[PDB]
Amino acid sequence: FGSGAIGYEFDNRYLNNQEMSAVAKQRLTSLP
Amino acid sequence: FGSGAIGYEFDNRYLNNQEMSAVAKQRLTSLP
Amino acid sequence: FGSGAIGYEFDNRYLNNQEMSAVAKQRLTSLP
Amino acid sequence: FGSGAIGYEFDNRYLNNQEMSAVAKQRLTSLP
Amino acid sequence: FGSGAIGYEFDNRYLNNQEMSAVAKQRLTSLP
Amino acid sequence: FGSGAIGYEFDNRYLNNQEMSAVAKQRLTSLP
Amino acid sequence: FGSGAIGYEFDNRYLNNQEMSAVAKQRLTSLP
Amino acid sequence: FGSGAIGYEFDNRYLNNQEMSAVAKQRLTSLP
Amino acid sequence: FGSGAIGYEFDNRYLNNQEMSAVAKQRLTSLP
Amino acid sequence: FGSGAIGYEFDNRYLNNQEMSAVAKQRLTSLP
Amino acid sequence: FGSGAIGYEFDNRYLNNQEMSAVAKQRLTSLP
Amino acid sequence: FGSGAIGYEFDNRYLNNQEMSAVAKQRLTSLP
Amino acid sequence: NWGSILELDLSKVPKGWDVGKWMYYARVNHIAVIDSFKEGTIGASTGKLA
Repeated sequence: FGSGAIGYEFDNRYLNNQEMSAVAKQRLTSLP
Repeated sequence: FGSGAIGYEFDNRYLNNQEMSAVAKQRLTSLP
Repeated sequence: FGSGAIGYEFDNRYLNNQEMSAVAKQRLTSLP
Repeated sequence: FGSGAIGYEFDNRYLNNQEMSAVAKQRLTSLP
Repeated sequence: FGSGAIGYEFDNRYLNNQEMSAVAKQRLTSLP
Repeated sequence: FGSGAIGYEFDNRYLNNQEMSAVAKQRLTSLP
Repeated sequence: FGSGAIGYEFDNRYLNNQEMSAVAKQRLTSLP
Repeated sequence: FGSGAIGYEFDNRYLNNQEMSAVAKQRLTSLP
Repeated sequence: FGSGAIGYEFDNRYLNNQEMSAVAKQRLTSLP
Repeated sequence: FGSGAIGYEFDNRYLNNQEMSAVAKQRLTSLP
Repeated sequence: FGSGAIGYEFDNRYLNNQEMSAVAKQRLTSLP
Repeated sequence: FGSGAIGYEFDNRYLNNQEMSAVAKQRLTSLP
Repeated sequence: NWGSILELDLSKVPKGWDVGKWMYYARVNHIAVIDSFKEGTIGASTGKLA
């Protein structure tokens, strides 16, 4: 059948947690 | 058939534990 | 057929052990 | 067919070894 | 059937988060 | 058909080696 | 059926992000 | 059909090599 | 059916990015 | 059909290379 | 059907890149 | 059908590259 | 020409004490009671500040 309001929010939340991991590897380094 | 109150709470809890891992990699670094 | 009291407790215990790994990566860091 | 006293104890033992790995990452850190 | 405006934006967002991980490994090193 | 005395001992030995890996990560740490 | 202008650009973008990871491991080392 | 003297010795040897990896992570640590 | 000018260039580009990762691990070491 | 003199020697060689990796992690440590 | 001059060269190139990774882990160490 | 002179040499070359990785982890350590 | 000037921070002068009477009793006794556990010093002790 079909209804995609919980498939959407779980997929949108998995890409959020994957994006959250990617921005936690960002470093503005502090050697010369 | 269908009933999704335990598929929801287990999927909502897996995205919670994945989010919990992503916020545990966050570091406000402390070199100049 | 169907009976889900051992599928539930094993899935609830796998999300517990996954949550337990996520809270073991948490560090309140101690440099300035 | 069906009999689940060895599927249970092997699944209960896999979640035990997964829990054992999660509690071996726990550290009460010892810097200020 | 077919409709691809949510398959597109989720695939476009997964390649964004994969690109975000790749640019977070870039280092302009600072030894001689 | 069925006979499970070699499926048991190989599954019991895989959970043993997985348990053996989990107890080899245990550390009683020795900083203050 | 067939149309491959979004399968192409997503595959071309995945190989781009994989190439981007490979050039971020390149180091011109600076010991003697 | 069936004959399991080479399936046994290859499975017994894979659990041996997995056990060999587990005992190579064991450390009797030597700080106070 | 068949046409392989985009399967070729994507496979040729994946082996290029895999080769690019392999040459980025090469180190002419600089201790005595 | 069946003939297993090249399936045997490739499986025997994969368990050899897996055993070779396990004995390369063995360390007789040299702190007190 | 069959033609294997592009399956060969892609498989020969994947084993080349896997061999290239293996020779990049080789170290003639330089402590006493 | 069957012909195995290119399946053999690719499998023999994959076990060679896996063996090559295993001998590159071998270290004759040089502390007391 | 003036003498040497000491630069003095008062972050450890204890609670409920004025800088006047605290310095007054240090003239006399040549001892100054301080507080290494003031709320102004929670940063360096907890690892949050330098």
